[PDB]
Amino acid sequence: TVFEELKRYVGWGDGDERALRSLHGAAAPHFPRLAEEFYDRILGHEGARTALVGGESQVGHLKVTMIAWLDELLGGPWDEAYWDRRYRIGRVHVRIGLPQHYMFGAMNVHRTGLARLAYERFHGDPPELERVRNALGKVLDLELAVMLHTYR
Amino acid sequence: TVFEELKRYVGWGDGDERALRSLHGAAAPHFPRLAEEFYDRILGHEGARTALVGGESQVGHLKVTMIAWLDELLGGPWDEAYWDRRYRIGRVHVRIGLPQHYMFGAMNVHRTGLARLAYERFHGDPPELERVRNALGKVLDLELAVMLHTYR
Ligand code: HEM
Ligand code: HEM
Ligand SMILES: [C-]#N
Ligand SMILES: [C-]#N
Ligand SMILES: [Cl-]
Repeated sequence: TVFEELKRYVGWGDGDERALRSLHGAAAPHFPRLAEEFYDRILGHEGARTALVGGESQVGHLKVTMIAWLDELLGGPWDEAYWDRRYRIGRVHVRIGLPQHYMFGAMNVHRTGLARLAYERFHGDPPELERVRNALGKVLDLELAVMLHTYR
Repeated sequence: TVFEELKRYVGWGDGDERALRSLHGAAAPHFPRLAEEFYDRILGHEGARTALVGGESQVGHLKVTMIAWLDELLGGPWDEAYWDRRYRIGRVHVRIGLPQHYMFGAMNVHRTGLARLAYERFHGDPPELERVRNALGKVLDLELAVMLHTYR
């Protein structure tokens, strides 16, 4: 019952779902750049770069799937079907033997870029920036929770 | 070496340490409120609440160590001794049999309250808010990384 238990813990509601869909509007034009920053960080890092051995075409294909990951992250819905898909995504990284600690590093790159886009779009309406900032934190902490469940 | 590999991944530097120290002075007066918010979430959650059956003194003592936990989070330093203390804290929770996913729910409560406090203090200086918000996301993500290393 992991996503169900944590939605309750963090106070997930319709309000968070609206806020993320508002953020999708602002962020989606920038998904290619966020994917770019994400693989740049992996390819810049001595330990993490050893996970990516398929070459020039592999990063191109992973950028395509990361763009779709982002699009689902912000657009939803965030029902059982969505979270079961996130479980399988966790298991993929488990099966390639990626060390779990890299998942927190990688999610931090998305967290930082997405927090920046949110500020840039919503700073003029502080109460909507707060709703959007709060939802973003929740969805990213639940993604980490679900992906790290698969490592157990 | 979770802390050291991951610190390079997220770009942890002297500037993150300065941003968090700057927030400390603003946020410290609110640590009692944050601690209250943290415990009220545990007590309102059907699964998590059963870990607090040691009475009003158990909750009172946990509040004290949580205010110390927050003071260290934002005050530092973030050295080998710090991160060793964080491993030990992680192990406490493994030892008492707390489901690992609750660590993500609980951390989200602090992330939400601390992100509001950073905005409140730094929103008249958007480049400083940027540094503080980035440092806060990093430190919480590293904390989760170390905590969940202990659950392996
Ligand atoms: C926020 C963190 C991450 C997310 C959201 C993420 C997401 C994804 C997604 C959606 C897929 C496609 C799975 C499928 O085919 O359906 C995937 C595959 C993959 N990811 Fe990640 N990933 C993350 C972290 C990492 C990291 C840190 C690395 C390496 C440093 C990595 C390397 C890979 C590789 C190599 C594959 C392909 C595996 C294979 O097909 O053999 N990922 N990831
Ligand atoms: C961000 C998440 C959390 C942090 C930072 C945190 C921090 C701490 C700290 C610093 C201690 C003190 C260890 C010591 O006395 O040396 C502790 C103990 C404890 N925590 Fe947490 N904690 C978290 C999540 C949780 C959750 C979700 C629960 C329960 C639902 C919980 C229940 C406890 C209990 C029962 C103890 C005391 C165990 C004993 O009697 O020895 N904590 N925590
Ligand atoms: C992972 N791409
Ligand atoms: C745990 N307090
Ligand atoms: Cl903000």
